[PDB]
Amino acid sequence: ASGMIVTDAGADQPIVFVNRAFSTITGYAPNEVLGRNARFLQGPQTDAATVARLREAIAAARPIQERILNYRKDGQPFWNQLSISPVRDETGNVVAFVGVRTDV
Amino acid sequence: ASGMIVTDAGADQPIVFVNRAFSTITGYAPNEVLGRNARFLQGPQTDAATVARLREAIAAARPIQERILNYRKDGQPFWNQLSISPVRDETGNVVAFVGVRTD
Ligand SMILES: Cc1cc2nc3c(=O)[nH]c(=O)nc-3n(C[C@H](O)[C@H](O)[C@H](O)COP(=O)(O)O)c2cc1C
Ligand SMILES: Cc1cc2nc3c(=O)[nH]c(=O)nc-3n(C[C@H](O)[C@H](O)[C@H](O)COP(=O)(O)O)c2cc1C
Ligand code: NA
Repeated sequence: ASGMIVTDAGADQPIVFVNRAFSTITGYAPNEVLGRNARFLQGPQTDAATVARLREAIAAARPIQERILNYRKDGQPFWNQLSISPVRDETGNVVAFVGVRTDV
Repeated sequence: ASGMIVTDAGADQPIVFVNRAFSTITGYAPNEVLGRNARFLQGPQTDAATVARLREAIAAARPIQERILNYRKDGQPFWNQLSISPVRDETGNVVAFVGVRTD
């Protein structure tokens, strides 16, 4: 099972849903992460240039895939093969973003 | 005000999340719809041919758009300009489905 995060489209993309796999991988329960930007998964050794490419792609609602260093609730690092894509309505308005961690 | 439904990929695609717009449009609260297939939104006047095209698309994990007749919680019918797509991991495995109603 691949981890999945769903966020609102605007206002710094607060998380609105995480799947069971996300909780298994990261050690966070939904109530711990709902309403927060997913950046809390990053840590001291996360690559700033990768984070910058994510920031630019999401701002422009452009799909992006990056291998990024993240951290579990307990502080242990894990590699995240991360794919983020906008969810659009038929007018092209962005309704949400979906992030998937591919394991592999 | 675009409604959104997210479901599991397998085993009759039970709803795992609906956005605020969904509850506004349909009159259903999240806890009323979670764990259920979205087909409860359908009713007597719903076009069976439209439902069959959705069934075949979802079964094959093909993106599809249909104008389908749906029913609010209070039994009032509304037109759902519905767009469904699979969410895939980078292996191509289907992780979930997302349905959007365009207003
Ligand atoms: C739907 C979605 C899922 C995301 N998932 C992750 C993730 O799993 N790990 C991660 O480090 N960042 C993730 N992000 C990225 C952060 O939320 C943020 O966009 C990124 O750190 C770049 O912006 P910043 O420079 O403001 O932090 C995700 C973003 C979105 C929109
Ligand atoms: C993510 C997702 C969202 C859906 N949203 C709707 C909806 O808003 N209205 C609707 O009538 N059917 C919706 N469906 C379709 C039904 O769940 C079901 O697939 C459809 O009725 C055809 O299958 P059946 O013939 O087994 O009912 C959705 C399906 C998925 C996977
Ligand atoms: Na991925």
